Amino acid sequence: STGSATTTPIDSLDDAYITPVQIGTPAQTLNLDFDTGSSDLWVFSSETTASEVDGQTIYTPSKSTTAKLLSGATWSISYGDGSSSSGDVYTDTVSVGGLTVTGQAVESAKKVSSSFTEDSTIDGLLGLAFSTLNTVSPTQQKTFFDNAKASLDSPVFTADLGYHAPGTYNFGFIDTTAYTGSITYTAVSTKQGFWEWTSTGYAVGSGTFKSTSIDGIADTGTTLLYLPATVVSAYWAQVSGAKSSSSVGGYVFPCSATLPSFTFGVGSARIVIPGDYIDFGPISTGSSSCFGGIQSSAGIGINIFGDVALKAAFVVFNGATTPTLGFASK
Ligand SMILES: COc1ccc([C@H]2SCC(=O)N2C2CC2)cc1
Repeated sequence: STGSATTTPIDSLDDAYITPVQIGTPAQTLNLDFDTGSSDLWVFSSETTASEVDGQTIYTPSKSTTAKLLSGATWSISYGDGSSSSGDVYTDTVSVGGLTVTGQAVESAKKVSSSFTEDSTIDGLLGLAFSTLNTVSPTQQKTFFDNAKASLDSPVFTADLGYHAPGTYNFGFIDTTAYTGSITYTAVSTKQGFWEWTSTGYAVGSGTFKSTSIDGIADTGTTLLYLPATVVSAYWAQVSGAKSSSSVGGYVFPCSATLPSFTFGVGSARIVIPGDYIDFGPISTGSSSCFGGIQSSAGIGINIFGDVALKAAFVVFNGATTPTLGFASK
């Protein structure tokens, strides 16, 4: 089997991407944030504290003839940005772009943090990291991908995120029309539960490539590109007036600037992030100080190839017995 679904930016900055997901019978369609940096599929629901729901579409398990309470199971997750959610668990039928999994754990939120409430466009998350990170207790549950894998034509999914435009998540096949040149594959460590890999270096603008190993995660659920302080300083030094602002929480730059591109290495191959992709707009409405899309990972504990990086590429998440990651230009 295969599946193919369009993923759409939630706003004009590409802060996140939503993908429609069918849950239950009859289908209840929710727009979920596909997150290769976590492993829980959780939704706003009829069980979510009412004051914490503000415009989201909810899953109502009592209206699904295929929903079953997973007795005794609870979940609770905290994300890198400090957001969180928790609740109980059902199994139900879940379909993405025509690919159906029966008996998928659907984690129903009883509580969500304010950042989730405040984002009306995201109805939940669909985790695509390794199932070892799944938070359901006392019986850990599998991701949608992990459940689908054996049925797929090939044990892969691909992320093709757009810049200010829709893109695609495919399951079970590689669309050879969706990228240019070849796909370069690179090793993955699953030891931390992530799609963790090592970039071979970087360049800023038209500058020379610096060969240096940068260990990080491919994370569709993180907006920005978080890299070591040395790398980030080298980037922003090429932008007149850019500075790190402790009050704002990262590098800012004059909105009048033209940003240079940023290149990262994948083996001997190179992915070029256009300068425009690095602009996250005014720090507050009407400001001429703009927020940068490349920020320091110091204090996170890991480098994160988030959407800023991934949307410059066609990315293969190869879930073969030994997982790997592939990157192509597009
Ligand atoms: C301090 O200035 C900004 C701070 C943050 C952003 C973007 S990056 C990911 C994100 O969730 N953002 C908020 C607009 C929702 C943009 C500007």
